[PDB]
Amino acid sequence: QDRNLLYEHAREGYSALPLLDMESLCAYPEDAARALDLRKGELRSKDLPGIISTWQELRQLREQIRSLEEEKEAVTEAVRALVVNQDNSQVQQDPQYQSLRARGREIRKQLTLLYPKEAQLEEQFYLRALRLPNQTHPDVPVGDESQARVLHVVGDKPAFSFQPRGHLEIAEKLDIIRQKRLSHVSGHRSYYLRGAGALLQHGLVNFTLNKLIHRGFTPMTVPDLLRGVVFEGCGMTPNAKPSQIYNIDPSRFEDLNLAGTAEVGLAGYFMDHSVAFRDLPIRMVCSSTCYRAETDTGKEPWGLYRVHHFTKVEMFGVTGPGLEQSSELLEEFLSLQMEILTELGLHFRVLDMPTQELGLPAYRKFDIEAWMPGRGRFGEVTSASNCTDFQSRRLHIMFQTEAGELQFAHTVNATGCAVPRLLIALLESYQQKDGSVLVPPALQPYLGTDRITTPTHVPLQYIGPNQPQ
Amino acid sequence: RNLLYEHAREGYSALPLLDMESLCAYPEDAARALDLRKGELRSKDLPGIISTWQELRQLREQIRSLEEEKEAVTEAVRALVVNQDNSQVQQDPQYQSLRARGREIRKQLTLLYPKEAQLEEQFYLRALRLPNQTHPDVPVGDESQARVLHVVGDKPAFSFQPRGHLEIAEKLDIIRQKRLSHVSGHRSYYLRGAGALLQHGLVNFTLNKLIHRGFTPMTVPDLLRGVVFEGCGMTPNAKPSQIYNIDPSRFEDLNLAGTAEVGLAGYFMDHSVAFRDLPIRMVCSSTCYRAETDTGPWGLYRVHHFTKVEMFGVTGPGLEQSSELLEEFLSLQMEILTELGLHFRVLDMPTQELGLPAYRKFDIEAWMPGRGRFGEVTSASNCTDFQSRRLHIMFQTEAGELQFAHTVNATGCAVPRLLIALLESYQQKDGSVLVPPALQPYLGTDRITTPTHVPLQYIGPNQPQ
Ligand SMILES: Nc1ncnc2c1ncn2[C@@H]1O[C@H](COP(=O)(O)OC(=O)[C@@H](N)CO)[C@@H](O)[C@H]1O
Ligand SMILES: Nc1ncnc2c1ncn2[C@@H]1O[C@H](COP(=O)(O)OC(=O)[C@@H](N)CO)[C@@H](O)[C@H]1O
Repeated sequence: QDRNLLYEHAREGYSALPLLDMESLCAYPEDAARALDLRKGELRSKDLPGIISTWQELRQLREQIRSLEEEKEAVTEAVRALVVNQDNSQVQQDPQYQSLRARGREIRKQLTLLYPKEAQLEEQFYLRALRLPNQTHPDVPVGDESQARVLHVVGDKPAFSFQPRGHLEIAEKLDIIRQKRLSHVSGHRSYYLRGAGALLQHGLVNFTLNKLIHRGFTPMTVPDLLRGVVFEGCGMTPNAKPSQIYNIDPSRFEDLNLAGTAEVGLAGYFMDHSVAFRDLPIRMVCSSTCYRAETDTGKEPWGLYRVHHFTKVEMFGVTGPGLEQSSELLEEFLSLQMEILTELGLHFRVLDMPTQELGLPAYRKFDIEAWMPGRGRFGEVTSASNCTDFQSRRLHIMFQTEAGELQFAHTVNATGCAVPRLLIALLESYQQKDGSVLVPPALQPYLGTDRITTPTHVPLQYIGPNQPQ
Repeated sequence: RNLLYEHAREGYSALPLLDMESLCAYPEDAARALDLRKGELRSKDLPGIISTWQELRQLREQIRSLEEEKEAVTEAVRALVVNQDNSQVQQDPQYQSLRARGREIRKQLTLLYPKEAQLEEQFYLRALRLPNQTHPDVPVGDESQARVLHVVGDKPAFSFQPRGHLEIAEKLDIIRQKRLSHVSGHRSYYLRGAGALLQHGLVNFTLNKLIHRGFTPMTVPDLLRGVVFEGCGMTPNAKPSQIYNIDPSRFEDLNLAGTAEVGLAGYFMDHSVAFRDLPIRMVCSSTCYRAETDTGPWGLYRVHHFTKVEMFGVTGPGLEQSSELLEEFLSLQMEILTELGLHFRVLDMPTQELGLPAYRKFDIEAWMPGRGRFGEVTSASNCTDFQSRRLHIMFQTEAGELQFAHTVNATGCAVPRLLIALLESYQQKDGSVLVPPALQPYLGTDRITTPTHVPLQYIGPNQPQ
């Protein structure tokens, strides 16, 4: 179905309709069309005129409706004013019986038709307008992913005296990651972390949480299962065709979906509420389990590069009246990501993402790719996006001055630490010839050792039927 | 259909190996034990189950005899042809007699094979619904018959009427549940500030303690196939299931676990561990999801999502080992709750409250002043070989033979109700909440007070103004 969750949500009266800045769009349609085309998303410049026109038609329809409503209360007076005036038996057939009372039922007849038309026009507008992307920062590089601009390169490739191995091989030998023999247990791409592997995840998560909490971020825990409206509000797609979002059985539980990032739950917390101006900027940090269907995306059958479940610590910000505040907060979040990766001793590159890779909600987006020796490639480990007022206008995330005046806040989100790919980068960058893996000083307090070595336990032995004999 | 049987039908694993010889040997003891649990099956069902099993063994013997006779016939034919050395052997009365019996045998087998598959399924579909054995000392009866084994601490004294955790938390803005119906649904919540620090602290305090006591930390998938749940003694298909399943029309056989116990069992499934490593002690922190359709609207006592650190064990050749491990897990739970400064009581759960997989089950209830009663905060169960026989969780003996291991599970710390007990036990008259020394390193304070931020204000259309 093409039913928009934000619109349906509003239709039921659960929240108000999203408040889009049509004044700006109608004032500068040419600029909007050009930026729209450069994103190469669903909607293109050819679609804009129709969207603007539907909005304009709706505005006039509402003007016509109001006009007819006011006129009805004017005709109701042509009768009310005549209940104690010549109301013997004259009014029942006076010259003002027809033409001044028959035009009262004609108005009712019209309004009964216009109200439904208004609803139809309104849905027509939102179904399309809500698929329009956010504006684009003037400095965003134009083009596909390959056009990303390298802003910083930190460190250099680790040098080995042997061919670096992949993280899965390294981990299986140390029995800290397991993916084999799980198709009928937990499915493809699923995995278990054991011993030092689990300690590595706990260490990464706690190192990151500790750092951010110490830096003034408010810790939060959010629901993992959320209604589709929240995803739509964030600029995600609960159900495009192959959808990245897992949904709970609709025949058993109504509208429940697993989030692919704590960003969803965090946005849901602020939905329909206002924060105090004095508290801006609001900085929050949240660790949660993320779920992603990963359909039609990169083929990564083995290894932790594109898994269905993983833990991620998320940074989320709600700020000021405008761009200066949100742009600065994005810069702050990025600097924190760089600090985390630098302290982990990883080689990485910071990228200014191009127009076709911003998505729908992003105005500006900075990603960081970490060098992964075994994979032999730079791989994205974090993303940071300034969504300006795209999410706030859809989910009504406001800020309030001391006086009570409400304005749309801006929202910013950024990866604090996504475990899977950091495990890849760490295991592959710190691997030793003998198969052991050195532990970065920053994580040693969590690992209780400076080197991960072969375990004492005997690895599990498969005793099932599906084996050669 | 039974997920365990289907799983085997597809050849993904062998069929569960139930201890029928023990059952058939002492059907009377099993009969009374079954009735005392007052579960699905009762004494009036054992005779049928035992009969089907016997009919199945006989059918298999009959099939074996026929398959063996078929070979004997084929050999008699080969020997006849070689012995007669004639171009017209087909016309020999004996040759035709053997060939006829050969075709008859094959016909009879075409009848027995389908019957065998049928009986086998009928047996498992019913036999798999039988509970584990029951420990001799288990108290008989319903929950009211739970036996108090020990009590630790004393009820806190207040100079005022203790308030409930939600009121306390909303005032401090550390828990939110209001206006979430269309965001995350009923019985969902957010923890903020000190509230989130409390969860972080509880989880880390428990994880650190257990890791330092020798438990191997683990991370498990949260989405698993139905077979693993069934193997643990849970019910993904009991119509009103407490297990959330991913939309079947989009993704096949994927379910959210209500405890890391499921994933941990899935790890050992179809594998064998070395005897020298027993007992295997693992600890795992995971997000748990429970539909709680049966019953429950406000408060954290019964929610749909929560974080829980789980203890899981795989041990020795028999009962002595699994029993001692359960005791070990219980003692650890008591240490954790005592160090958090909570008042609690240990219970030996009764026959009707063991469920299907448990042989022995100890629960701990913590005093919750605001609630005005004790509430279960942990459970610990010895499942002996109930899960292992269903998921083939083995161990290799000294001699080098495979035997079914025993599994044990226990709550390390379940956050929701611990928050209730902590908030309600340490609340102060002015609304602040004192922090237990053990949790102070994680909270950075000895007292949780009113937050600095201005609480969020609802600005939606559904309000008077
Ligand atoms: N299938 C998968 N397997 C392994 N790692 C994956 C993954 N999908 C995403 N990630 C990791 O999570 C980080 C997040 O995602 P993005 O989805 O880019 O950001 C957001 O979610 C924003 N809320 C900021 O974090 C990525 O940069 C990547 O390292
Ligand atoms: N809906 C809910 N809301 C809040 N807390 C809940 C809950 N369902 C269960 N719990 C908490 O998690 C612990 C777990 O469960 P049980 O299901 O008893 O055990 C097992 O799972 C075994 N694997 C041992 O932990 C319980 O003792 C209880 O404190």
